[PDB]
Amino acid sequence: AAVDKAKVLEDVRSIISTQLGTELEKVAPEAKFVDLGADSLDTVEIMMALEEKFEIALEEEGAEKIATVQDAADMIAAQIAAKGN
Amino acid sequence: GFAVRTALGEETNFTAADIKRATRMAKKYVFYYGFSEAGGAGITTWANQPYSGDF
Amino acid sequence: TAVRSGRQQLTARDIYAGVDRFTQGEVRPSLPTAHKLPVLCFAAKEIGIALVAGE
Amino acid sequence: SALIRPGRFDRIIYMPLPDALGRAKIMQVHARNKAVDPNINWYEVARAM
Amino acid sequence: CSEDVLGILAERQEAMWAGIKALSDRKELLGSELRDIFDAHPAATSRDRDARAEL
Amino acid sequence: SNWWASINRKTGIRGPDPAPAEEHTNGPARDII
Amino acid sequence: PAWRGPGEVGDEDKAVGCLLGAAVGNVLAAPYQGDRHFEVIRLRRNGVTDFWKYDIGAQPVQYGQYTGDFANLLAVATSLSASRGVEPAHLLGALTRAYAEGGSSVEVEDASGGSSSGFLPARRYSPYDRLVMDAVLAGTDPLKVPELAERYLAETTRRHASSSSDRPDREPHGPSDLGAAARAAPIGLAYRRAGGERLLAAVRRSLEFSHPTPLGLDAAHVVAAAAAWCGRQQPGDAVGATPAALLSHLLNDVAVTAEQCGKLRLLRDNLFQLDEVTDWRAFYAGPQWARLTALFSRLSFHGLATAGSEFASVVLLALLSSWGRPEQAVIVAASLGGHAPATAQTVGALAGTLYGQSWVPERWWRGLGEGVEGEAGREAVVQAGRALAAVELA
Amino acid sequence: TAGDGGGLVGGEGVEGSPDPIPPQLRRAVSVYEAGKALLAYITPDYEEIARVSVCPLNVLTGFTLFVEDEDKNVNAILTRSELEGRMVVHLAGRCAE
Amino acid sequence: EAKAMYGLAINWRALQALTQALLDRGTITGKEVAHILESNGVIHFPDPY
Repeated sequence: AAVDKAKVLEDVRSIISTQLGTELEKVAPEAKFVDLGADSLDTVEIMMALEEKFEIALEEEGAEKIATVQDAADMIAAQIAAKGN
Repeated sequence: GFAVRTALGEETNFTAADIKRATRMAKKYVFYYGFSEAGGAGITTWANQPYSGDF
Repeated sequence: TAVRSGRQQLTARDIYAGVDRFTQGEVRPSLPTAHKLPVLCFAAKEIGIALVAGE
Repeated sequence: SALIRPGRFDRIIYMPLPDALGRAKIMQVHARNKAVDPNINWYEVARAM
Repeated sequence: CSEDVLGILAERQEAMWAGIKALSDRKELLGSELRDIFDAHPAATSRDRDARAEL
Repeated sequence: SNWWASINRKTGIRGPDPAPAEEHTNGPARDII
Repeated sequence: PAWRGPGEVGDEDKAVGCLLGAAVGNVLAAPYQGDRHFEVIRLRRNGVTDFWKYDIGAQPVQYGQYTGDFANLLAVATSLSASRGVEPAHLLGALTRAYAEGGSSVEVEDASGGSSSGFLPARRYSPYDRLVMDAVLAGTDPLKVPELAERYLAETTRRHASSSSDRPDREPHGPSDLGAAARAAPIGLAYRRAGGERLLAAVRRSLEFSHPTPLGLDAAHVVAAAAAWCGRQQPGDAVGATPAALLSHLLNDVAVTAEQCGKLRLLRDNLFQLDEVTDWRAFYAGPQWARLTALFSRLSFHGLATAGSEFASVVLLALLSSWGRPEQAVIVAASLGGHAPATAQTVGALAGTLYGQSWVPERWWRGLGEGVEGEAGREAVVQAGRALAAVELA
Repeated sequence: TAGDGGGLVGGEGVEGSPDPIPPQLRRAVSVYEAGKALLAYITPDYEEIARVSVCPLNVLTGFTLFVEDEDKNVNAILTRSELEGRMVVHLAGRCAE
Repeated sequence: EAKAMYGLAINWRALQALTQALLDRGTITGKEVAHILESNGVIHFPDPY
C-alpha cells in the first residue's frame, strides 16, 4: 500500500553501483543503463540482483520497458506495494 | 504576582494563584463583614455565612 | 544539624532548620540554574511579598 | 506519629526522579541482554522521555 | 488594591533588584539583612521622565 | 505575488491554486464499508 | 546631519578609540548573553543604555567587567604590538596567559578514580574556545588541535530528529563559529596601508590554530577588511563615508564565499536608516524597530548568529543603520540579545576605528572607572591602544 | 472508543471503518499535520520536533512528538508569549486544511 | 487565527513541499523536517506575540 520510495530508490542505486563498478554519486536517478557501462546481457543480471536484494518477483512486460533507474525503482515499489493483497 | 510581572515585564500564571485568594477575601469584605459602600452604607441584602467543619 | 555543623552552640539557623523539617518537609534538590527564568521568577515573588510588607 | 519519635526513625532521605543522563544510563543497562542496534544515541532518546 | 500595590512596586525597582541579586546567591535571608538591603536603596526623591512612564 | 494581502473572511477564504475538486464515489454501501 | 563632532580624525585616537569602543560594548552587553530580543526589550523597558549591576546567571558578571572576548581582542592587540605583526606562537602564548591568571579548578568524583579536573577561569569564555585554549595547555600540539575539536565538539553526534538548534545549546560552537571574526578589528587596523593580500595573510596567520575552516576565515576577513576600510577613511567625506560605499567595496574585492555574498547582498538592497533615538520606550514599540528586527531575523536563525557569516552580517546591520551615531549603534547591537557581547564589541571596535574618541559618553567612562577593572584596567586599555598607532616591523 | 460511540479507527472492515482509507481523506490529514509542524517550526522558542507522523494505529489524525526541556520552566511556569504561541500552533492545522 | 493564516500564506512553497514529503514517506524526523523547510526558504516569525 503505502511504500517509501526514498529507501527503495537509495537501495536500487546502491545495487546498480555495486553491480557495475561505478561510484554511487555518479549513477543519477535518471541515468539510463547503456551509458553507465552495461550492454543488453547485463541489464538482466542487474534485474536478477534486484530481485535477489528485495526478494520479490518482477513482472516481465514491465521489465521489457525499463530504461531509467527511476522506472526500475518505481516498478519495484509497485511490486512491494501490492504484496498482502 | 504583581512583583513577578513588574520584574519580568510579562504576565505569568503566578497571578493565577494570587487573585483567587484575594477574590475570596474581597467578597468577604463586601458581603459578610459589611465594610464597603454597597447601598449608601455597606449593608447588603444577602450574605453567605460559613458552616462549621463538623459537617 | 548543629553537631554536623562542626559546632555545639545552637544558632538561629539550626532551630529554623528543625522547625522546617517538620512544619514544611524534607529537603529536595535545588532549582536549576541553566536558565535565568526559574530562580528569577521565584526570587521576585519572595522579594515582592517582603518589600511590600515592609512598606 | 508514633514511629517518628527520636531514635526510632530520625532521618528521612529523598530520592528524586532521574534526568536525561539518569534515564540514559538506566536504559543502557536494561538492554545488555536484549538485541539492540549499536548506534543508538541513548541520550537523545532519553531527552524525549 | 491592585493599583496601590503596583504603585508601591514601581518605585522601588533598585531595591527589588538588589534583593533578587542577594537572594540568588545564598538562597536564604533573614528579615534583618533584607531590611538593611532595602534601606541601602531608598526610593527616588523626585520623578524624571522614565519614572513617570513607569508610574 | 501578494495574494495573502487580498484574503477576505466575509467573501470567502481561498488559496491561490484552483480548487482541487478531485473526488470519486461508490454507492453508500461500498463507502460505509 | 551625520556625525560631525570634530574635524577629520587622526590615526592614533582612531586606534585607542577602537579599543575603548570594544571595551564599552563588551561590558555593556555582557549581562544579556543568550536571550532573545523581545525578552531583552521587555526586561529593559527604558532602553539598554547603562551598565547593569544585578546579574543572576550561572557565572555572574560583576559590575563593570568585560568577558573573555574582549580579553582575547586586547591580548591580540598587545601581543601584535609586541612582535610588531601577527606571529602565531607569540599571541597564542599571550592568549593562554590571559586565560590562565586568576583562575581556579575543581576536582572530580568517578568510580574507578578517573580524573577530568575542571579549570574555571576568572571570566566567561565560549565552551569551544575554553576547550581549545585549554587543550593548548594540555600539552598537545597547537596546529592540529582544530582537527581533534571539529570531531570532539561533535557531541551533536546524530542529534537523531530534534529540528531547530533554537537552544544556544544545540547551536554549532566550533571551528566555524564567531571566535575568529571577533578579534580581527585591531589586526585589520594595524594593516590599513599594507595591501589586501598581505592583510589576508596576516588574518590567516592569526587564525591557523583555532579556525582553519574557510567560512570562519571569510568572516574574520570581512570584519578585518571593514576595520581597515574605515581606518583609511575620514568621517567628513559625505561621499566616501557612505554605507553603500563600504558594502559594495566589501562585495567586490573581499567577499568570495557563496552564503557570505548572499547575506551581504541581502543586507545591501534592504538597508535603511534609523533616525535619532531619544525616547527608547517609544522606539522599542514602533514600526522602525519592528522593520529592523524583521531584517535581523532574516539574516540569522531565530535570532542567533553562531556561524561567522550570520555574525558579520548582523554586525554590519547594527552599525550601517545608525550611520553617524556610534553610541546609538552599539546600543541597538546590544539590544538584540543572542551573542550580544561579541556583536556589540565588534560594532564598537568599528565605530571607534572609524569615528575615533569623542563619542564615548562620560557615563560609560565613569562606569569603567567604578567597576572592578578600575583605573588600572581602564588605562591599561588606553595604553595598549596608544602603543598600537605605529608598529610595522615585517 | 468505548462501549459503543467510536468512529475514529480506520482499518477494521466493519461498517464504521473503511478498509483502505480513501485518498482524499489522506491528502487532508497530511495537509493538517504539515501545517501544524510548519507553524511549530517558525515560532521562536517553541518546543523541538522529534518525529512527525500520519495515520498512527490507522486512526484518522496525525501525531507530532515534541521534545521539551524540564529546566526552563520547572514544571510550574507559564508565560504569556508561550500561551499565545500555543494558540497559533493549534489553529494552524485547521487553517491550512 | 489571523496570525496562523498569515504565516501559512507567506510560506506556501514550504507548506506544499512538506505536505508532499509527509504524503509519500508516512513518517519524518525533526532533522528531515528542518532540512525540507529550509530548502524551500521559510520566513520565520520575529516574536511569539
